[PDB]
Amino acid sequence: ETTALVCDNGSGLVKAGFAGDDAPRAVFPSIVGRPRHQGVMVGMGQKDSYVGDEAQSKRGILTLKYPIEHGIITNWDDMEKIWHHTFYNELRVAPEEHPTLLTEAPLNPKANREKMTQIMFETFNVPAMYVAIQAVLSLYASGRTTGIVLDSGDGVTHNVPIYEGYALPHAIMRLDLAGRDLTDYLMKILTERGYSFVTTAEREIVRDIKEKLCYVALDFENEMATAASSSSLEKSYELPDGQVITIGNERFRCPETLFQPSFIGMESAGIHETTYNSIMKCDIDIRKDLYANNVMSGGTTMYPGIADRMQKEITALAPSTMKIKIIAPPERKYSVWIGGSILASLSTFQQMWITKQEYDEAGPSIVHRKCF
Amino acid sequence: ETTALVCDNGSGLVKAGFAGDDAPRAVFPSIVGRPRHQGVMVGMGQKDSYVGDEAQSKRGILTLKYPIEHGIITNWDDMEKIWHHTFYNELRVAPEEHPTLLTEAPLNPKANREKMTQIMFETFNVPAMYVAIQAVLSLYASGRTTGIVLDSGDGVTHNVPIYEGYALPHAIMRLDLAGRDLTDYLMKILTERGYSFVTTAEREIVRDIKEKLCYVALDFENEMATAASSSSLEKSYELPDGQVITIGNERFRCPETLFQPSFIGMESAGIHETTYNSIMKCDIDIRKDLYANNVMSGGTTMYPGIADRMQKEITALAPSTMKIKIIAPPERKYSVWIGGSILASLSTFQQMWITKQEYDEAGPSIVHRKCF
Amino acid sequence: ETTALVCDNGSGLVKAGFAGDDAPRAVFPSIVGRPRHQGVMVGMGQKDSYVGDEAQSKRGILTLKYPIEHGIITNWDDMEKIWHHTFYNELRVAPEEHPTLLTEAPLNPKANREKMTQIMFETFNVPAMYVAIQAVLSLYASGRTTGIVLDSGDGVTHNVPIYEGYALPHAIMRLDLAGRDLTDYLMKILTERGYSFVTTAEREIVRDIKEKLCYVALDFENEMATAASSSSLEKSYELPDGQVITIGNERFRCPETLFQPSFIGMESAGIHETTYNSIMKCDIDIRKDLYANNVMSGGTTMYPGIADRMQKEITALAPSTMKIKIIAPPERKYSVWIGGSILASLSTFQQMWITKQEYDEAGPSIVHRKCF
Ligand SMILES: Nc1ncnc2c1ncn2[C@@H]1O[C@H](COP(=O)(O)OP(=O)(O)O)[C@@H](O)[C@H]1O
Ligand SMILES: Nc1ncnc2c1ncn2[C@@H]1O[C@H](COP(=O)(O)OP(=O)(O)O)[C@@H](O)[C@H]1O
Ligand SMILES: Nc1ncnc2c1ncn2[C@@H]1O[C@H](COP(=O)(O)OP(=O)(O)O)[C@@H](O)[C@H]1O
Ligand SMILES: [Mg+2]
Ligand SMILES: [Mg+2]
Ligand SMILES: [Mg+2]
Repeated sequence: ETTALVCDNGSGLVKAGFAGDDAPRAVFPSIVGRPRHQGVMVGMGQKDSYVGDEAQSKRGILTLKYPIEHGIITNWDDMEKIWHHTFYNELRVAPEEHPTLLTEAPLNPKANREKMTQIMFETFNVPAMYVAIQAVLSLYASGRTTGIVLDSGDGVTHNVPIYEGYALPHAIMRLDLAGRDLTDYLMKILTERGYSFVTTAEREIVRDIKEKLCYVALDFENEMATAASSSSLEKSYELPDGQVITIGNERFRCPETLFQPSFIGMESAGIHETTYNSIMKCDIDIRKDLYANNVMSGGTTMYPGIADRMQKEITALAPSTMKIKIIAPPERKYSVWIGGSILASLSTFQQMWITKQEYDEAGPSIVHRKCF
Repeated sequence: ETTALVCDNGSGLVKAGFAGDDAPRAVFPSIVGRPRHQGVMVGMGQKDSYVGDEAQSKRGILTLKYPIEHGIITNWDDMEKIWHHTFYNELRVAPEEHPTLLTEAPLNPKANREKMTQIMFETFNVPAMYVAIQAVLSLYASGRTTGIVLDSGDGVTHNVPIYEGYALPHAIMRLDLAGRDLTDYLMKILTERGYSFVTTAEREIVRDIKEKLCYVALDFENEMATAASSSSLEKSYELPDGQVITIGNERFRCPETLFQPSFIGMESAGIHETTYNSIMKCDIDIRKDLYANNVMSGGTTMYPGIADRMQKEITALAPSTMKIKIIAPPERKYSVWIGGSILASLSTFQQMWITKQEYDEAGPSIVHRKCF
Repeated sequence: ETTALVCDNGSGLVKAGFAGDDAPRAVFPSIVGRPRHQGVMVGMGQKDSYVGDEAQSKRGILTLKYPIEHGIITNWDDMEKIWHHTFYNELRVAPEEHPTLLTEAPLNPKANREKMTQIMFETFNVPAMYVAIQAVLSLYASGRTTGIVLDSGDGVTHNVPIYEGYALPHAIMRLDLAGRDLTDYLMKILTERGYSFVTTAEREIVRDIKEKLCYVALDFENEMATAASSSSLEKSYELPDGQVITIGNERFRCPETLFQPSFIGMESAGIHETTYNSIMKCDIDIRKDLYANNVMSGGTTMYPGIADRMQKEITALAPSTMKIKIIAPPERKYSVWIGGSILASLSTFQQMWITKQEYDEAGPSIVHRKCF
């Protein structure tokens, strides 16, 4: 009778909802905003901190901080604030009568999940909770069993291969290059056209510009030549103070960092080579099914050229006798939450919860014994 | 009214069917596979063991083990699993109403036969059972009564001479050099070209390469010279992951171990010398008939150069006035099963079964006093 | 009158010197570094590539590549750079008047040895060159004739048994698991404590951490329990930028892959099982002498728990009436070079060189008819 709660706490967004639903009920940015100026009007119910959409609406007088950086919770008081807001203000629910399912990026510090379990059991004390890997939930949402999931969000980009329900943990690859780094690089290269964005609110503006006008090119050199030749790739964006900026090759130079990380001085390979190397680390007999089941999840995969570019690159890397399919569902921005709702509604999962009694007996160390 | 069952349990393959048929109904690999990677998805009916074609089709996440090694059952739980699979899932029969005929290589340990009888009477209890030697079944299938049978399979290569229905057990020669050793030698010599196959799953790939591309050279030195001079003996093979590997002299070096065991460090003589030595241990009055009635059986005799090579070698060893003939029927891979089905259907064999009453009276030791 | 050169090119280090000596003259890492950032100061003697110690010293602005992977030369221009550095800059010698001895792991591709011969005779033209197996040299340096050598370096781990100077190639075992794999595994498992090492410059830092702080436990479960109980096994390491990290069970979990390869997803057996399997594949009359003469060589055998652990494991596997003795000399990091210098100084070896006239007459294939 007691329904469960699925809460995906990503680096940039929080997606919370109820188990068994098709879409998350609450989606809001994971920011805590604090006033930086002097208050002069007495009364009027001024608060010392702001969370979520309230921080975004008043961001012109606030400094915004992200409690999660690269999938790791850096500030715990702010994260506790975010959880309090998502339980009592958005979902409008009492945490002490609902089991909770949370998510974790692969190859993360163990202290992160230990303190997550401790806060959930000692501050928002729940009957049960479960910490799950995001790529497995994305595969649950896709409805299939074999596939290699590339999950790219705001802090982390990771590839995880799964075959017939079994993971190959030695082939999991993690890259700390995601949407926030793309926002930073776009911010840096906008200074070539005279536009100066420095503050935290201007970072939100640049992120909005990236979400609106950026795309992944099929061929980088040809698009550069086209942008140099004619003014056909230039788009105009209107700022909140009515100013209009015009961007050209920066529309496709920003997500190209996903394929050329050396644009921001990193030594790693692109996401295509990382995926290919993750497939080559697996057994030979499962590579054929891995090539045809590339599943893309997360908001950083929403650029409207990324599937074709990925297919072209992996086809250039893979043998010519192989069929390569890139799976990009239209609702892949919410794939982790949809998979968590699918998993938490299964009758075969109800014995895999971490109960309050087990936590009391074992302490904040059972999260490694019961969760993979 | 009760139909008899014929099950040939070799080192590599299980050939099971009903007596009176022309071909075995169920031929499947004799392996048990178990998961080695980490299962991350719940439900979906995951099993803790896979047997037969289900293990081979899913081998990329499994470790594969052969219960039978060199014709001796090493693991008995897995052997019971194989027998259960071949009685229920493949043959779709209830063993409580069908006598069973089984096969055993010459010069085997007694305990193997004893435990086979005990399992067949106490786990899959049968009205009666029998254990037969493979070479007499091969000579039954060949249709003749006199001849020398060279049976080479996956674990054992044995020569048995028979004259007018009487065997000479002192001339029986057993050699533990068969198909698995050839697969291992091919795996070793494929590293000369940079190809690495290490795991148990890749052993099956190398086995397929051996079954498809290898052959026996009529003269080994001239074949080596031909391979060194021109690239006319090279063949390409496409791997499961789409890689293409080219092999040259390894096509005829791998089965050359049958004629030169010293390639794998074995001091024994070749198969031709073993056949000649078995013939020369017999009486002088039967060697003329044994020379002209050489019968081959098993899957190791399926290389497309072995009959001519054996004829040439034995003609080199034998007197020039004798006629040497090699009998290589196209169905010789299934010769043991065909001979068993012919034998189990005879009206004079129904008195030679080991019934349940006699097993209760004598225990698992009547298999020596009733089976030769 | 011409002094012979002894050069050992492993996967990680180059040990070069003159025959007849006791220690190699030049021991330097086998890496080539190339700049990855933008040069802004004109002139100043900037080079396009760096080799050896100079590449390691300037690694903060360089990308470092290993020309040899798993004992196989993957890049040949970098290999020519390494050999030019070790001939003209380190040894300070002219190659045209010194014969050269090179080493190679067992079960390598033939093309590697052929191209080594071709490069040594056509680019660094030597009067003579000879390629030898590393384990035979280790037995030469050990002073004895009978023994089984376990040589583990940076790319390969191979077992070679020798009895009275005769080798048994069918019992030679090779495992592609060595120091670099342990470095990668340590990089993976240091992420549990929040440390992120990604770039190739940080791989050397992790290698230094492994060389200074890692060790092999005598009992794995007991040491895991001890680490879980108290913080007595924890050690601190200072990073190049002054940061201090602390590691606990990661000290002994990293080399345990040599005994449990499944930690990195490999299906193979541990080094103790591989040594026991190599002993069991030999003749029965030499196993007693192989048991008492386990010879350890290579830098991966330098952990301060590995001899006792190997003795315990082999004594567990071997019959109780056998004397198992592990021979781990203090200078076993340079056993290959010492054996090569011993062999190249023998008067009975001077007729086994491959002169330039023989190479001209036969081509780059006499290295198979002359070298074992
Ligand atoms: N349509 C889009 N095009 C490009 N980038 C997008 C788009 N939508 C979202 N993003 C990026 O995705 C990131 C967040 O995606 P998501 O995975 O849903 O959140 P989280 O990373 O917190 O899980 C943001 O940094 C944003 O810049
Ligand atoms: N066409 C072929 N060429 C060469 N070898 C073959 C061929 N077909 C099967 N084999 C080998 O025969 C062996 C098994 O043959 P068979 O005697 O029928 O089974 P078992 O040895 O279990 O009795 C396998 O090891 C396989 O490698
Ligand atoms: N004290 C040590 N303890 C453990 N490992 C070591 C130690 N010193 C060196 N190594 C390892 O030995 C490897 C190379 O050893 P060596 O065999 O001398 O070189 P190569 O493998 O190139 O022949 C390196 O990868 C290094 O990690
Ligand atoms: Mg996410
Ligand atoms: Mg057989
Ligand atoms: Mg070495």
